[PDB]
Amino acid sequence: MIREERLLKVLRAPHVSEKASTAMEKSNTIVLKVAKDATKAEIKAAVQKLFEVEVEVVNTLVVKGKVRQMTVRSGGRVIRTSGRRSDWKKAYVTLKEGQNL
Amino acid sequence: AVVKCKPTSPGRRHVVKVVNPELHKGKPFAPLLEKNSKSGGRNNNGRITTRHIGGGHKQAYRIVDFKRNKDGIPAVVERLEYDPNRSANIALVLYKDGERRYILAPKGLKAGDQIQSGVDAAIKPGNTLPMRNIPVGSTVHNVEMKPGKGGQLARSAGTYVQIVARDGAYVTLRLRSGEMRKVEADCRATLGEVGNAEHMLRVLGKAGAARWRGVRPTVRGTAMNPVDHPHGGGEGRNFGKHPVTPWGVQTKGKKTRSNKRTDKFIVRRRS
Amino acid sequence: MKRTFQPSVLKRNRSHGFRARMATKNGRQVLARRRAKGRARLTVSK
RNA sequence: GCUCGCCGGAAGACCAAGGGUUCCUGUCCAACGUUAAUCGGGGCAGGGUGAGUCGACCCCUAAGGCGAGGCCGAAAGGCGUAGUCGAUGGGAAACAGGUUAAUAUUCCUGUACUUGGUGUUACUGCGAAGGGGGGACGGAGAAGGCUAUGUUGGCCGGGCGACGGUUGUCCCGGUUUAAGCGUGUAGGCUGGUUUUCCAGGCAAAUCCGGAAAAUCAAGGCUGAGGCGUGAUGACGAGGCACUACGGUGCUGAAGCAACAAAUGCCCUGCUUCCAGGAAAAGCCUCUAAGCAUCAGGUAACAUCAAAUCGUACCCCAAACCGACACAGGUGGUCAGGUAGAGAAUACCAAGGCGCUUGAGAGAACUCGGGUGAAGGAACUAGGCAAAAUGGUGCCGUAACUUCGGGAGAAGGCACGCUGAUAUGUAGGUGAAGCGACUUGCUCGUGGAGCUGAAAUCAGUCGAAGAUACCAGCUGGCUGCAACUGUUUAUUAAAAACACAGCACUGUGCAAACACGAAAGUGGACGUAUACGGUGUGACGCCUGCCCGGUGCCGGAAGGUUAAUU
RNA sequence: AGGACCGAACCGACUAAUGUUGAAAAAUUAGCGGAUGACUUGUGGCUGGGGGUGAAAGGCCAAUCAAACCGGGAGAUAGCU
Repeated sequence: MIREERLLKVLRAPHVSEKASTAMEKSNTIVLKVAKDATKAEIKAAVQKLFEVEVEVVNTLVVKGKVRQMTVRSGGRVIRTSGRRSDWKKAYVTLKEGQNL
Repeated sequence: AVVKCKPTSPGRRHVVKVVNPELHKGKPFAPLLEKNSKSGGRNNNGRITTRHIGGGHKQAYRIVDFKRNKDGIPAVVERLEYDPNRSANIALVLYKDGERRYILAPKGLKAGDQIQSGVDAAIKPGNTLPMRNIPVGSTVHNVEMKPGKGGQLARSAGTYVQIVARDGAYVTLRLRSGEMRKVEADCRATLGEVGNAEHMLRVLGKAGAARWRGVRPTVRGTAMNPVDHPHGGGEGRNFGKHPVTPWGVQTKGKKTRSNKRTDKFIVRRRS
Repeated sequence: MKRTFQPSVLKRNRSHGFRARMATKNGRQVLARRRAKGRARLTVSK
């Protein structure tokens, strides 16, 4: 019994990335971005309830954000600024025999 | 006995070993061991307080019964064995209610001998009695200074004290240093002298033999610089001063005992 | 040859980290000085 | 792409630490790259890290840290008890194949395993911050049994030679297969089973310890490897549809034996020595308070859960530490062939590289090397440097000596290849056969097959047979220091320091002494055969005289003499 | 058996040459010493400046040592340049 709101917050976006398309069409696993604090049980329950599919297992990894740098014209001067992208969590969800999207 | 090593190499030329064939070769009795971690001469401030200490072979502490309070229970010596912590050998004994203990091994003790503690014990070596029950003139070891505290005098390899007189509630002992001490007669002592008397005869033979006993090298003060030690420098070998400690106190003769609390017990200072 | 900086994260944190600074009043004074200067990185705890 | 060269106990491969996207792909060449650059560890964009079993977290503890109360201390604070943290150590379980441009013990295929929760059934004494076992431990040495692994043969597939020959005892390649489950043998340790009793394990125990008696030693723990299964599976040289021929895709033979083997495993063993070789938990067991046809425990089955974080990449280096894409530094793991004692050395394999300025010329001079007539230390402060010696076996070897040494003293001789002894010997291994048995992971016998020195005789080639690489110069007389060792990181490695030994001296334990305004700690869980200080410095023969001076030790009659009154 | 012997890894640093605005703020090359021990090494820990540690050289204590480094007294003082 994970509450509804938790589930409605965990699933952020499907991750299209070639390795994801191949995974979908070969191993019947979808690949999707999840809240960085989501656990495997949360992702399982959320996918099952919100996509009405039956899932086998969830694998998760944490992607560390890259550094990109670019300029900002604040103050008239184009100052070169650098910063870190945000870390995110990637979930490999193995469906049993269904299909959603 | 003492055996001289054949000079097959320098460092073996001068080593004299003392080998005891009856020492138990095997693991010590586990329930009476505990770890005894080394200190390197450092105190809780982390400073060297005693110099020339460090390294050596790892050793475990054997809990030796220095009190001998099992009164009226005969015990049989199970076996003699080596103790890294002492110059003397220890004996594992079996009180026949089923309890094992470690005691210091007197001179003649061997496996199978019977020992006993108390006021009614017989006068034979290994037995512990209050000093008022022990005949005057007898040699004892492992002597208590305060009743019920445990033995503190004559615990080294071949030491003993002589009960030279009994004055009411006190006895007078000739300590091994030659000092006449007065100790109350209710303290306990074990008859006979301590066992491993051939201990002095060993010759270490080489520097490493001392290093693996836990002794670091001693630099002579006169080899130092004036900032390091009162025996300062001077090119060449120069001394020209009265020998002193590293901290300036004159050694080679100056007395250092200062204890008025206990000096009423010292009927004669050592020679 | 061998140089004086031989990095190790554990020793770095145990010697100069935030909690090591906060343990004693002298380290807390260091932290107060660094806050007063406006230092962006207060300790090595990055 | 074809040649050539270099590494190969590494300049190959996998990690820890550290770094932090450097990884892969597509683009760009300003700056960075010691040159050009289409290339890049550079810019820009996108992608990439998948775990019940690997690691962390976690349970447990070492040195040590912090430390309720506490004890100390002008204040700050110091120490420390209960405790709580702290790995570099101890506690639980996954293997082999396949796959991406980039991840794999993580994905997929096949086959497993561990712990915990909850149920059902069956049988039941359960229950600790307490007791006892166990965990649990050194150095060195020596086998023996094996395996990883290699070599050869057999088998299978292919081949018949750009130049004489090559249908053979010819050439090339392959002959791989795991965890788990079952069996329990080479070895190792230990007598077992009952009954009774009790001054021990703070209590109590049906456990441990101890004492008796009886009866069988014929039992039990441990344990590599082999064998079976896993596996009619996977992999497989190579062929063939397909095809951007990148490469995708489909088939797929043999898949055995002998011998030689580790520094790996049996082995935390065994033997031996002295310098006498962590802790706590997990685990097994015993009960106390407590519970009572409950709860709990054991077993089988079923079911569920095993979260979180790391996982890319470099890692002897161009990603780490040295300001550099720096001739430096950096812990662990792996350890193929031919010679060789070998992890040396030489040439190679797998694999990886040619070191991010090159092209000519062929002066002096400098650097690194090769060779030199005749001489041979005449050089020079000095044989500095170079040259030289260099292996194995045997013979032989002086003074001196502490009897061990000196000593590889010095100095000699024999070393290649071929054939016989012997179509391959001594030795090692050891099949089949036949026998036993307490009957297969059995014994005895047997010798097939395999491997295989060393020697001797005879012959033979060259100037030379330890042919390369590799690899002691030797002897004589002396100073110093006994010796091995240590030191001026970065001009001094010594005769200096240390040292075993010796002496003096202090110290009776709340020891002297040291660190601390203290508490306390070290000395030491030691106790005069001990500990501290000082000098000398193995060993041998010895260490003479002086106490006036200065110190130290002892004494106290007298002189002088502080606070105080 | 051995602070035994010869000799690689490993740990050193005796000689020479090169280098000396270096490949390098101490190295390279050829030799050299120890190599089962008073050995060597990884990860942690402890000792703090008149202090530590030191097989002792005034050695080492972050390329700094007859008294570290940072901040402060501080614009010390300078009959000298």
